[PDB]
Amino acid sequence: LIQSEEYVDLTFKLRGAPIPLDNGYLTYAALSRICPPLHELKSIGIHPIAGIPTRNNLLELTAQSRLKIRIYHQQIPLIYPYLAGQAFHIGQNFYQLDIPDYKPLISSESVYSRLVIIKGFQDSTNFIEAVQRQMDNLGIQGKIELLTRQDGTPQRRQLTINKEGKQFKVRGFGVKISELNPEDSLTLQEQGIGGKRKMMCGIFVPATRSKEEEET
RNA sequence: UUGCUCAAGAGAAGUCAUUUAAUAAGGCCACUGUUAAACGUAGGUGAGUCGUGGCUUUAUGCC
Repeated sequence: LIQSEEYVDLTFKLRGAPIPLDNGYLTYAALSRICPPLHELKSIGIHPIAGIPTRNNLLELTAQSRLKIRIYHQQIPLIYPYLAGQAFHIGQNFYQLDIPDYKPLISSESVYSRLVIIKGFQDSTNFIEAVQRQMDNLGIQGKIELLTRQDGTPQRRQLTINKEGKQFKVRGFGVKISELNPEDSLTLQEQGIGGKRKMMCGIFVPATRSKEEEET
């Protein structure tokens, strides 16, 4: 019920060819090529693209699919002229961005993260204690829950970094966090958890997305 | 047993051979969608895969 200040969500309407579901490095590299200043930013995160799943491991862009960027509101003039109205290419297809819209950062009792990556922690217990430690670093109190598939197993996801010729394997979990109160909820949403925040992972969304991801 | 009782109009046959509905034609010439305005002030979101790889002190984050 509290709208966070100093942090907004720059949302660009996204359209183009069907896109891989594990975009990650693809989208980040395309934006970096379009926007050189995006590489050197620190407290910025890119939202997972919202669109229905298509065949293979691809993702199809809808009219409701939009590229959303979480950024300090004073740092917008550093990336706005490079992104607003410009076009970026993923592979061989051209994708166009229009004038973005600003969305305030709303507080929620229960927040959700698609994907949390912590270096060197692969098992569930070590991952959970690592996220507890990360909460302790930023002073947030809450209960950690892990998203589960239809079988109840904790969910794992993989991030593919195609740096140079070799391709890289970086993996993490998808958590659901509640019992946060609005102030700490906003603090967690702005700061995020884990690493690879610009890498389409580590950011937090309300728990409606948590249930939606739990569906499929 | 009925002006009745019985009682095949039956056998066979190509409507055939040949013929351009053809020669010619502009839906054409003309048209302003003219003229005027303070944004005043308050309407929201749909979804994967599975056991360390180049930097960085394990840390913890970058590619």
